[PDB]
Formats: sequence, structure tokens, C-alpha cells
Amino acid sequence: PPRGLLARVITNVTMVILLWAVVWSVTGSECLPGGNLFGIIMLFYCAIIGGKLFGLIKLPTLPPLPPLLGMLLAGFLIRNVPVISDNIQIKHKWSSALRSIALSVILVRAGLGLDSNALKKLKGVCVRLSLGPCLIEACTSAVLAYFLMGLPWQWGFMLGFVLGAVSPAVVVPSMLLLQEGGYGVEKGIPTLLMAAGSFDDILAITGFNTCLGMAFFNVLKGVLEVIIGVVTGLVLGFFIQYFPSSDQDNLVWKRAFLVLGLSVLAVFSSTYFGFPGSGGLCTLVTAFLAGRGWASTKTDVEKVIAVAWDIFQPLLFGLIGAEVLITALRPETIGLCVATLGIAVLIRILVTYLMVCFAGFNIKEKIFISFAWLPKATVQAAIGSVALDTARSHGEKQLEGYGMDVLTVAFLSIIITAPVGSLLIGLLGPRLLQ
Amino acid sequence: PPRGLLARVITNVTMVILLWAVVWSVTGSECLPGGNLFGIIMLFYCAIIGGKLFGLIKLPTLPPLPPLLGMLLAGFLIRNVPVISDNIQIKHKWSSALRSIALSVILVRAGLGLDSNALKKLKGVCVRLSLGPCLIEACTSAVLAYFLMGLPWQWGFMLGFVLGAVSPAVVVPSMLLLQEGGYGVEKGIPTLLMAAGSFDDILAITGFNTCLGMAFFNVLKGVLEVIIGVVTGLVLGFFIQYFPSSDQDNLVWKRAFLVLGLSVLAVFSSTYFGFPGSGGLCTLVTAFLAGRGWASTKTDVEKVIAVAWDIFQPLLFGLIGAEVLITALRPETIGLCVATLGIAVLIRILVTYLMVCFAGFNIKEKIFISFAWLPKATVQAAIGSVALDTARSHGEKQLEGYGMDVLTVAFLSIIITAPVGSLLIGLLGPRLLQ
Repeated sequence: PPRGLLARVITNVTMVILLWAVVWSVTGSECLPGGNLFGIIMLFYCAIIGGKLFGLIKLPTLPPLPPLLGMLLAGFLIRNVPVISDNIQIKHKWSSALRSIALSVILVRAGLGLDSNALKKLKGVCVRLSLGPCLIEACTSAVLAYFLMGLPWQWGFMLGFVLGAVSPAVVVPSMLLLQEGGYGVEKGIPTLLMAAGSFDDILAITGFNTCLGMAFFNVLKGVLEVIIGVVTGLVLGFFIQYFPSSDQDNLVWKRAFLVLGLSVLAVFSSTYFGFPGSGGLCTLVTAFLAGRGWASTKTDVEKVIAVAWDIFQPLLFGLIGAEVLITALRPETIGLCVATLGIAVLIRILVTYLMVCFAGFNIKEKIFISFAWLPKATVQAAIGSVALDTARSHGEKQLEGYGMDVLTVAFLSIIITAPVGSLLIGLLGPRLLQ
Repeated sequence: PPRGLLARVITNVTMVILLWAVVWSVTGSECLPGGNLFGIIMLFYCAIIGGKLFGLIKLPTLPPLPPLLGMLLAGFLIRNVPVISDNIQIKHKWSSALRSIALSVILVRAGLGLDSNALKKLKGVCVRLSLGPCLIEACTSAVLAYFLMGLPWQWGFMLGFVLGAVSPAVVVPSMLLLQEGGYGVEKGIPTLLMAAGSFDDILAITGFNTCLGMAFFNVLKGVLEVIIGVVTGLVLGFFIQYFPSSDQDNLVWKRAFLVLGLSVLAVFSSTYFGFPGSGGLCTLVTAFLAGRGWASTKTDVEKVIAVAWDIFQPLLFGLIGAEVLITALRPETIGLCVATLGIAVLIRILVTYLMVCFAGFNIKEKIFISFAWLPKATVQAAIGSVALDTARSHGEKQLEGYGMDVLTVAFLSIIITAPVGSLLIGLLGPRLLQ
């Protein structure tokens, strides 16, 4: 009599090797332990098992253990071991492309899940929260960094823009899960945070690019990117609410690919044209415009996108933590960098609390919004790599040394504020605004 | 208001180009019109539309037009036009690999649909039908060709083996439709023809290889191929009836994928090792062992394999008909080749009729069996291409001319007897054994 315990494993093993051989025939060395495709699958599995372990094995009693910490730790262990990192290697273009795709997935889901009429009721708070804390934190961090490390204003201002950048990837999943359940009456608070933390990305890169050029105009170029992004999103919006009608079938599957596929294509086309970052605004506008014109087909396509986002979630964080090979063990008095990021994070809490004292937020809503700007994600990692690449083209040792310090504080910030911030908002949601 | 008729096409077009752009990013090449992957998709679509046109627009009134004729014409047009020959091209390695995969699909489906206890009731007639008419037809064709074309016995014997060959790639779909429909009482007649005309490929290639070596031992090697195939099939048979059990879930998809993958792996492993054709019998034995196990999910997985076979059927015919550019317009007294082909077909009818006069087949069954061995398939094309490759390595003008003549008659035979034979058996099914 066959045994189910000894038959499930055998069947799965045979299926895996059979599928492995098929891809090996069409690719070759990629499926070999040393290759790109093999590394992506192994990194995907490593991130999956890391998330499961962090939350089901050693989870804390009262606060559930978020999988974000496990994903970053899994990527850190993979890259920071020469024998392990030898087999799994990923090209820079694939890492950048996967980052752009995953970032587009979380943005379109936020726009699709955003509630209408929220902008009309309160738009000033969203604009002030998008511009206010980002500029104040960058200035305060630059001043705090100045006269402490010795680097000039060109490096100080550049570090401030990189350090202050709210990341949609780490906040949107928290808001949508909270919004689906809901505590009390959600008066647009989840929509306010989701929309506000999107325009920040454009300003952060625009300031970073302009400041980088000074260390080597672009201010007007960034404005054109915002204008183009709105126009491109608006044009694509009318072609998703009109061509797909009730006459067509398979509405759930057909239109989910359409909105997601155009979102990915828009970002790559904008980046290839010469003005990156306009795609991030285009997908949000396209998703918001589509929701305006959907025939109550919101939750139908939300489930498909949610599954797609859940797939890319381990993949996105795995790439972020798998690029710390250079500074694996380089003790260079990192305590000073901790103080610089810690003060700026502390200032970030205070300024965000101040900006939400106008109306509506009486007592508890101020605290939740202030703590919702803690986590950081790929946005810092992408610009940080670009700064290193520009530095290591015609720069001498001093420029290389300064660039290394920027990487250390930027990587450390993602290690600290991302899992703690995501964990804090998860447990404080049912404990602050219920 | 949007119009569904004018929007469905637009939605489909946008989806296709968006999906096409995704492949462009993943694959650095093969996406342009000059790529081989683009040609595969075009050939697949051209064969699909060709089959639909031949049978739904200009179909004859009483006899339905089979799609086999349309597939051959569609492939012929693509290759036989100079401006449509260089823009779209397909490499030889992919064509050879796809032929083996398509051949494996029809073999496993034929074995799965085979009726149990059919071999035990009458196996002598199956062996005689497999060996008798095939060898006699090859000998008669060589003698008939001799004293007519002037080629020596080395070329005459090789032509006879290539000309005389029964392939299940065409007859099995006709038999399965007959089995599914049912007329009167089916005493294993469809299964008898499928089983007898399944392992004849091994004998055909063994004779071709033996004759090629003499024209440049193999008999002993061919016997070993049969022995290895039976042993591999027997061992693999117990691994599909035991490991996949009712305890697991999604048996329909899991078992169908498992048998398809193992069949492909066995054929590729045998071909790469140095003895091609052994995997052809191995999948038949493996399917027979799976059929004898009686998993009770035959019809559940037959539909899935039938859909897969229906997908690969235009692809297999498209590759065969896309290698006729060499002999597009070469008038070299082809009437003699037609006469030799007609006599060989006439000889095949007589010998097949003689071998089915033992028992059971009273009047109508003899006619059906004789007409069931007329259609031919890729078996001739594969060996014919090998003969051309061997000829064009150290051969002079006379050998080159002889090799071209062998291809012309072989290509002509496939063009004639395959669609006419398939059409003839299709209309005679409900009119002979009713």
C-alpha cells in the first residue's frame, strides 16, 4: 500500500526536476547553480522561507512578527557569504527592472483601492504632507550632518534628500489591509496616507539628481515629469474605462493584465526616454482614473492584483538586502551614522505630527500618521546605487570614501526603520484608532 | 456608448502587443520579425487559419474537408516564396526537437486510449501486420524502382525503407474519433491498428541506418534499442501507477503533466545518448502500463492531452511543409516518380489485404485496414533529411542528384497520401464498419 507521506515528496521531487530540465533545455547555464534564473528562484524560496520562519516559529507573544524583517535578513545572508553568493548572482539591469515592476504593482493597487471623493473633501492636508516633511527632514538632516562629518554641503544636501523619502511599498499593504477591515469609521485616513506618499518619490529623485549635478536646470525638468505623468495617466485612463465593456467576457482576468501591463510599460518607457520617475505618477493616475470608470468592478480585479503583489513582495525585499557585499564587515565608526539617521527619524516624527494639527485629526489620528512615515524601501536603495555608480566613474579616493559613508547610512536605515516601522503600524492600528 | 464589436478587436490587439513587448524585454532577440521564435508563432497561426478556412468555407457538401490539407498548403506557401522565406526562418534544432515532442504526444495518447486485454485476445495478427506488409512493400518498391531510374541497390534499398513506413502521427487521431463515436461493435479494431502501426518506426530507422552504413552491425544495435525501450517502459510503468495516488489532489493535471514530461524526457535522453527511436516504444509501453493500471481517470486526462495534441497538430504539419523551397519548381520528369509511388501504394493495399484474411475480418474489416496504412507522417521526413545531410558531406554530383530525387518522391508521397488517406478513412468510417 502506497504511503502518502512517502509519495507526496517523491511526486514533488520528480515534478521539480522535470520542470527544471525543461527550463534548462531552453536556457542552459541559467538553470545551472551558477546563473541568473537559478538565483532568482532560490532567492524567491529563501525569502519565502525567511518570512514563514519570522512569524510562525519565533514570533513574539503579543506582537506578530512581520515577514519584512525575515526577507531583509534572508537577502543579507545570501549576499554576505562568498561561497553562497558565488552561485546566486543577478545582473544590475534585472535587479533594476524587477524593482520597477514591483514598485509599479504596489502603486497601481493603491490607486485602484483608493476611495473616491476623498481628494475633494481634504486635498490641502495631502499636499502639505507630501511636500512639508520631505523638505524639512532633508534640511534638518543636512544641517545635523554638517559640521559633524566634514563633508561639504553638496554631499550633505544629497544625503538629506535620500534619507527623507516615504516609500509606498512599505505603507500601502498596511493601509489596504487596515482599510478592508476598518476600525470605527475610516474618514479617508487610509486614502490620505496612500495618496500623500506617492508624489514624494518624484521630488526626492529630482532633488537628488539636481544636487548630484552640483557635486559634478534639472528643477524645471522634474516639473515637466509631473506634467507628463498626469497627461500620460489621463490618456491611458480613457482607454481602460471605455474599450473594455460588459460585452466582453473574462473581465476579471482580462482587465487586470491590462492595467498592470500598461503600468509596467509606462515606467520603463519613461525611464528609457530620459526622465525616470514619471512612470510612478502615471500608474497612480491610471489606477485612480480606472476606478472612476469601473462598473463597480473594483474588488474583482483587486484580488488578482493582491495575489500578484503577494508574489512580488518576497522578491522585492530580497533584492534590496542582497547588495551589501562591499560593506559586509567594514568597521569604520558606524556609530556616528546611527546618530545622524536617528535624529532625522526623530525629527521626522515631530514634523509629521506638526503638519497634521490643522483639523480632523483630534488626538489619535495625529499619532498614527506620524508613525506611518517611518518605514523605507527601494526608493532609497535605487538612488543610493546611482550615486555610487556616478562616484565610481571619474572620482578619486575622497569621493569614493564619502560615497561609501552614504551607502552605509542608507542601507542601515532600511535595516532599522523598515521592519520596526511596519511592525509598529501593524500593532498600533487596532490599538490607536479603534 | 462603446460598441463591443469595434472594441473587442482593439482590446485584443492592445493585449497582444503588450504581451509581445514583455517577451521583447525578456528575450534580447527572437522577437523581431527575423527571429526564429517569431516564425514559430506565425507558422502556428498560419496553420491554424489555414485549417479553419479548409473545412468551414469551401468544404465539400457530403465529405467534410480535413484540416490536414490546409496545414500542408499553409506551410508550403510560407516556404516557397522568396520574400516570405528570409524574413521568417526556423532553425533546424528547434524543428527537430518539436517533431520529437509532437511525436511523443500522439504516442502517449494512443497508448492511454488503448483497450486492455486487446493484445491478449489477438497478438499474432498485430505482429504480422507490423512486420509483413512493411518489409514486403519496401522490397517491392526497390525492385520496381530498379531498372527504372538506374540508381544502384544501395540507393534502391534506402529508398524502399523510407517509402515503406507506417506512422501513428496521422492514423491515431482517426482511430480515436472512430473509437469515441462507435459503429456496431468495436472488437478492438481501432486499437489493433494503433498498436501495430506504432513501433514500426524502430524497424524503419534500423533498416535505413543499416543501408546507409553499407552505402557509406546496425541490426544488432537496433535489437538493443528495442530491449532498452521495453525495460525502461516497464520500470517507468510502476512509477506512474504507484506514486500518483488518490491521496494527492489535482490528479487530472498532475498525472497528465507527469506522463507528458516523462515521455519527452525519455525520447530526448535516448536520442542524445546515440540510439534514437528507442524512446518511441518506451512511451507506448509506459502508456500501456498506465492504461492497464486503470487509474479510472482516463477520460479526465484524455481531454487535456487531446487539447494539447490539437495544439501541436498544426505545428507538426507546419514544420513538415516548410522545407519545400528547394523543389518548388523543378520539372525533371516527375511522372516516373508518381508511377512508382502509385505501384507502391497499390502493393501496400494488396499485401495488407492478404495479411488480414485469417479470422475476424470477414468483408468490410479487410478494406478498412488496407486503407488505414496509406497516410504517412514525419517519419519519412526525418530519415529523408538525414540522408540528405549524409549525402552532402563527402558525396559527388551523382550522389547529390540521387539524394535530391529521393527527397522529391518522399515529399510528394507525404503531400498526396496523407490528406487523401485521412479524408478517405474519415468518410469511410461511418460507411464501412457501421
